[PDB]
Amino acid sequence: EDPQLLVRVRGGQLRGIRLKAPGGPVSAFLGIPFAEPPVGSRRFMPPEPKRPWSGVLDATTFQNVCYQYVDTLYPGFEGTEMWNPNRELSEDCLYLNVWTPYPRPASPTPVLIWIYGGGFYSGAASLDVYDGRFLAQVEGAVLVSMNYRVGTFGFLALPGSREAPGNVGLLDQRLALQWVQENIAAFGGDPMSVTLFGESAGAASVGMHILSLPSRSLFHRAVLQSGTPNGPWATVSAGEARRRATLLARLVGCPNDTELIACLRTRPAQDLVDHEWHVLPQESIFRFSFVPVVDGDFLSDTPEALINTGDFQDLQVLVGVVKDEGSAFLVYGVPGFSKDNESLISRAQFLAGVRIGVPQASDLAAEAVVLHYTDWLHPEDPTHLRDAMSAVVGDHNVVCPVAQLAGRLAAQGARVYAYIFEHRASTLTWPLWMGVPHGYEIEFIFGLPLDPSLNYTTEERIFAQRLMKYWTNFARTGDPNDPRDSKSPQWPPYTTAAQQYVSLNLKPLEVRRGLRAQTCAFWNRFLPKLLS
Amino acid sequence: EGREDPQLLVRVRGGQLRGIRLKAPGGPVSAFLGIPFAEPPVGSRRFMPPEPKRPWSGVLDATTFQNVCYQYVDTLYPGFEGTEMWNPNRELSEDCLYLNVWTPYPRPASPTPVLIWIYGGGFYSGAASLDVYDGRFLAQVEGAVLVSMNYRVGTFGFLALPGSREAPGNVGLLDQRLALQWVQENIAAFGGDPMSVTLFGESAGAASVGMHILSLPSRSLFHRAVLQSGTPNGPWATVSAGEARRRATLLARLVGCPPNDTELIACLRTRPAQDLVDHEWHVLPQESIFRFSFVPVVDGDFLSDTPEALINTGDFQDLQVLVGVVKDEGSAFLVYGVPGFSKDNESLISRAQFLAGVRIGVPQASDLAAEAVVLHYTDWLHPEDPTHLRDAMSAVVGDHNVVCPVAQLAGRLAAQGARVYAYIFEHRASTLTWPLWMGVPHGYEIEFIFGLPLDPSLNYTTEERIFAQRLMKYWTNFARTGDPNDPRDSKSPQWPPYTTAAQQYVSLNLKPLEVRRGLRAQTCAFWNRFLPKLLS
Ligand SMILES: Nc1ccc2c(c1)c(-c1ccccc1)[n+](CCCCCCc1cn(CCNc3c4c(nc5ccccc35)CCCC4)nn1)c1cc(N)ccc21
Ligand SMILES: Nc1ccc2c(c1)c(-c1ccccc1)[n+](CCCCCCc1cn(CCNc3c4c(nc5ccccc35)CCCC4)nn1)c1cc(N)ccc21
Repeated sequence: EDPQLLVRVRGGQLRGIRLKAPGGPVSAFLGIPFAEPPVGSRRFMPPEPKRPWSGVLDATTFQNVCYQYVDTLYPGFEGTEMWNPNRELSEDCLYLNVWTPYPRPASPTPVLIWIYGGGFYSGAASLDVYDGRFLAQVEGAVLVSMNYRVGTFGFLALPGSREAPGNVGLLDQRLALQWVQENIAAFGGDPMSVTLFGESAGAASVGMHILSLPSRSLFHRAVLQSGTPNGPWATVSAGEARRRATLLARLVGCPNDTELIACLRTRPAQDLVDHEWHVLPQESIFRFSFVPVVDGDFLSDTPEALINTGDFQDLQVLVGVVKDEGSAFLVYGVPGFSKDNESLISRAQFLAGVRIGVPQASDLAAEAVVLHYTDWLHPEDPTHLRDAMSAVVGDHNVVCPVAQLAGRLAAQGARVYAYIFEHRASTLTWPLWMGVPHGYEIEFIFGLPLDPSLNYTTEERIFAQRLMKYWTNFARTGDPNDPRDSKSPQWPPYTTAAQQYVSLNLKPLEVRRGLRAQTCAFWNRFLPKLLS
Repeated sequence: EGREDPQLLVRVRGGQLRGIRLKAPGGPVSAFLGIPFAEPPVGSRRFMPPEPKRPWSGVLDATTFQNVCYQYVDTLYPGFEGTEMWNPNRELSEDCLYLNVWTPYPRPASPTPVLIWIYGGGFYSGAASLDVYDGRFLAQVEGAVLVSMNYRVGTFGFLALPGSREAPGNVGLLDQRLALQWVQENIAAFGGDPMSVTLFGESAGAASVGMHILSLPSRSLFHRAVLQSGTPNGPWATVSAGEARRRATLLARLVGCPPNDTELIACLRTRPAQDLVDHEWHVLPQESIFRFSFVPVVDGDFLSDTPEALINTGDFQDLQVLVGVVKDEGSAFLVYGVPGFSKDNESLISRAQFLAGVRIGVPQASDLAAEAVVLHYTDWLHPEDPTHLRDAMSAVVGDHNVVCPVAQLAGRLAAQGARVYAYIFEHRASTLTWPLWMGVPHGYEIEFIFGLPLDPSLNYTTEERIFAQRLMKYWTNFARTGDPNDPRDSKSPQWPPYTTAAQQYVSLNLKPLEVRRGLRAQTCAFWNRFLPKLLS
């Protein structure tokens, strides 16, 4: 019974487990409950704080994964399976994990809180790519990660009702945040230095905590990797949320809000998941059935509106994208694309993929996208049209929303650092043409190349150390730059004037200017006026 | 006769002519200047199609340039060489339908290819007697026979009340066609080969050449064509029948000829020439640049349909065309009514002035389309750089009016059977008096193609002299063979045809030919495939 593995938190006593990291032991406290299981009548409701417990709670394993759709596009394939649930599925899933140095840090350490992505319909804090181990052991960080409800469970909303007000998955997150504020001190963590970081839907989540006043006193810094609270996919309106909730209710046999939610609550979880794909208004990619809703409660107005008008002066933010944001979404319903062939495409296939990539586009709007993305020297080259189809999806959903977010925060007094991640993992099982797809920087930031038995190159081990240093340096100080190192070159702040960002690849830092500036101007400034 | 130089006495279908022996740097040339090719289009003939010149008696004197067709004399910058070199250099008169011929001295023993020049000036100005259109250098150095004609401009050439018999429109083009007929019948008397005639022209001259290509009765009058910085398609070279009727009618009112066509045209015919010129600007529907009041009309006769339609559905197999542009097509146009611009300062403008310019530069464009133009042309790293905005304003005008129509033209012609050669001219004359910011402006290749640098007394650099020799060879090789390349020469880089596949075109500057690919491809896709659909 190792005294280092015994913590007293507000709700009782905990037993963690000593884990092996390449360079030494870490303490891990996995599966800590932070909310009353949101089950039975509590489905679709705000989470409630976990009641105190007797004795000593076993916090040595990851707990169940929140109920969610399981991907079967390529059964057995590592490139998809690595994102699938690695624990039993259950509605009883509100548990968080904490990693700390062993021994318990002596003095107050910066806390990193991870919020996973998965399009608000999937994900878990227990996947191997979110292993806190290395950041704990190498960088001396306390690193926290929580589960939050996804799909219908987290985000089904009949806006303005009592029983399903929406945004509960975000509320789950906020509860984990309050838990950290209330308990982390006991692990050696520093509640006055909390850095949120997350990817894709996790980044939009972070974005939303930035944009929601009650969340603001629970953290000090934010990192948005490949996702934003603004943009076409991260939110729906109250009208549109009601529509889908109402259509789902119908689809599962449920005939007045109270009546509807009651009948929805009687339904086995898998019934809800069986019918969640079917509520989307159009054939599309990079659109998800149940996402945060603009309720006037959690989100007091649209993110677009909120980012345009907020005051961001005492706020530091790190944002960025991967080289090929859209490639991986193409194999999920764009005719012509597959991981098993080189996916070279006709022009007609391109116009079609654009209607699906930009579901809200009119004929003229779609024709503009097409005309903008065509290479007029090689206007019918199958390689370009493929790379362009990808680019359309990446730019429209991630890169240009990121550019806009970074723009507004800088303008309004936030301190912003931007990046583009351009290294393709050697261990990667997706085809070359996909490049560096959505999600594949995470293993590097988390430092998985430090585990020698994962067969990463020596170059990649070093790169991972550099990235761990940027993220944790940023957590300590709000500046990713190493405060005791020279030469560098330095990573400069993103500003609206200079628009400086850096590339994270195997080479040392290179400073560039303008994040797809011409193209984003099309997406952020033109198209809105067009489809109007 | 008796004591005259026997090389200068030539008979044509209308009678005897006496020419003049002129000194070119390298030797003498023969010139027959001011040959009448039409009945003077005065009095009751104003606005009417031209009638063939009636035979004269005796030996007509053809030693000097004749009158320049009635036109607006530029007064933007009085005394400034930059504008005055384009201004008329003979008396203004409605009696102006004359042409000029330069041939080697002595006239060549065997039939020589003929080059026919058609001046520009926005269809409202110009004269074949300007110093930069001097055929003596091409005549002496390349052994060419060169012809240039006056044709009516402004109201006199292009005022139309479409459907009427008294003012049918396009009569300026018909002047040009009549001179082409003249060349067919008469050019052999000078040693020219009527079976080998190449039209060339710049700006409106180019657009006119294009219209001869698209107008069937003109097709049997020439074999090859060169379009410099202008096209029949595009926003300025033609007007609908409706628009030309509105413009003729409005002008009539302005000069006190109120609204039946016959009565109106009759009253217009009583007006003094200068009152028509004093009022021709006032009929433009918007504040604008690169728009001219009386231009070719789409009449269902000379033009059987819009040039856009005719180039889309034309068969151009048996046709060779050389086409091209200068580096800075739009720059010179900015000083003619874009607030913020001038030749006497660096013309550094603001973002406000740019948006205002775009409205003027693209006058037919809705708010949404103007926004589109501005968004496309903004440099988003420096959306407020004065220098960049100035150069973008220039490019907006350049691309919309010349570069993208040329591209469009080269594209459609090549896809439909034409051998098309394409260029971009990048040399700024060392002698230019327009400010450096204007780059190589609209019109400033002409003096090189005509070989003015060979005149030692014109203060051109030695490099420029060589450059002009080169260009003269390209143009005449093209007249001679339909290929600008020299047969005997050997890389010495080749000029490849422009195709839809490769989109090849050469740079013309002091360095040897460099092949480039894509005549401003992305941006022109904007003007040619996007903007149309936004103004639907
Ligand atoms: N027959 C069905 C029934 C239900 C659903 C269906 C299909 C599909 C679907 C599968 C294949 C082709 C078309 C459609 N889908 C899939 C549509 C969702 C497509 C997004 C997949 C994706 C792709 N990426 C980028 C690549 N890397 C990742 C992943 C995955 N997750 C993550 C999470 C975080 C970061 C990265 C990452 C998951 C899958 C693959 C790659 N993220 N997410 C479902 C979705 C629902 N919301 C509801 C029900 C179902
Ligand atoms: N206050 C008045 C009264 C009447 C007219 C007015 C203004 C103008 C005008 C002058 C200054 C600023 C704005 C408007 N204008 C001028 C309108 C602008 C059109 C001329 C500008 C221009 C500019 N370029 C390019 C530069 N190189 C050339 C030129 C010119 N000619 C040629 C001919 C062929 C090739 C090149 C070339 C003539 C002028 C300067 C440069 N070509 N043409 C008139 C025109 C009419 N048809 C009738 C009346 C008047």
